[PDB]
Amino acid sequence: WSVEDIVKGINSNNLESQLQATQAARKLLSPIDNIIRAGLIPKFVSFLGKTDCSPIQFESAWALTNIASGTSEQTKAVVDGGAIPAFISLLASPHAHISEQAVWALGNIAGDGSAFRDLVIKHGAIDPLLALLAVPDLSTLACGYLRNLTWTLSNLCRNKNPAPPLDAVEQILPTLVRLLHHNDPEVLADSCWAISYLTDGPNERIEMVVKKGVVPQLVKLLGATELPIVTPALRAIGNIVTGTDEQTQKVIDAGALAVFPSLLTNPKTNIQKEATWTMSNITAGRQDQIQQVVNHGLVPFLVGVLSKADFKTQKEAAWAITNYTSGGTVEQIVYLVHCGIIEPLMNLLSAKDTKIIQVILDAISNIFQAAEKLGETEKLSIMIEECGGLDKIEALQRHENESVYKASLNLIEKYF
Amino acid sequence: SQGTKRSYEQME
Repeated sequence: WSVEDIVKGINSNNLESQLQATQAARKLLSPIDNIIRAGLIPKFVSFLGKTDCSPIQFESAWALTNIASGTSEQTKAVVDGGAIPAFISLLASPHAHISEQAVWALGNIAGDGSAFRDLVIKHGAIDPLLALLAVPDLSTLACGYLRNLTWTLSNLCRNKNPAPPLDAVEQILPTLVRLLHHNDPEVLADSCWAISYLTDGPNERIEMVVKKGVVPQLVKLLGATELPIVTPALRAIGNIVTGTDEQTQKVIDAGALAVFPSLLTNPKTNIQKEATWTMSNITAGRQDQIQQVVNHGLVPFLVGVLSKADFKTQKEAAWAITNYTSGGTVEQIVYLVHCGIIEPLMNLLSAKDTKIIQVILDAISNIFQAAEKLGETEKLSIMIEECGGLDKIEALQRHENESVYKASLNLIEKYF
Repeated sequence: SQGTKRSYEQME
């Protein structure tokens, strides 16, 4: 059918003519702006309310879904046509397949931006969504249905500027925790992504998540074999340990450190980098937390990463080392030196990156302060020289950056 | 003293 044929059929008072026409509009979309120009979107939306005719409900939801998956102008056309409250009403439809259409549709809309997300929320989509997931047995739900429900929830958690409303996140979180105990890889992935979004903010957002008791299950998922599961699990854990010392402690007490020998040696670059990033924030913690890194035998792994990884992962390793030397005890620093930290640290002093130079110089300064309390400054000096460190530190006196030439000047005058 | 916490956006 062409546009005009459909318009006539949809605008008739014959229900089956309306159904036939909507079926035709479905297959065409399966000329969007000509459909919109004819004003067919409000017709589709009104057809969603024909409870006595589930076939035309299905056909309309489908049509509205296609148009919504297009450009922003078309998505807002679908939205300003009123698809959001209409779809929300269909979440509790006695027709399961219709309810599923509404879930998927609300998912795409909410995943466009914070504005549409909050619109979906403010029309009250969360309660009926959570009601659908409140069943005693999740296996009673279609696997596609369950996946769509999970994906929709994560979109309601996604995006900042602004972050989702606190009450919304509060209502959603316990359901996300339960979904973390599911066995479907895709359900687990999206649930972990949802958690990663919520922990990507101020400590208050982290505290909400951590207080729900989600950390032990995250740590378990960290050890999964499926990369699409490990990646957001690691991100979520990583976000959490950016917080307070006690929030970081709960990650440690969950046994997360035991997974990191495999994470730090994972062949996938991204996993290595974010695991090292995660370690850097743990060594930014207290002395007792640093000691836990030691006891798990992770220091040689960090030394390994600093030596044999891609440069940006090396930078994260340099952060882990400097954070280690800033909060660590003299004893912890001695052990660090025995793991052979000096040479790979010196090798990176020639990097063209100003930030890593500042970071490494800070580590060197901290290690010297430890050597001083040992009365071993000369030996540390001789050690740094014998691995090419002195030549690099001196060259850094003619560096353009103020923090760099000040620090390197200080080190030279002070120990060399 | 103590080390520096860096958020995900602070890393990248």
